[PDB]
Amino acid sequence: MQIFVKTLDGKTITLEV
Repeated sequence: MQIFVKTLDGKTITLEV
């Protein structure tokens, strides 16, 4: 399973299990 998350500060990283 693949699920993406983004922040208003300036960061990009994938959430995987």
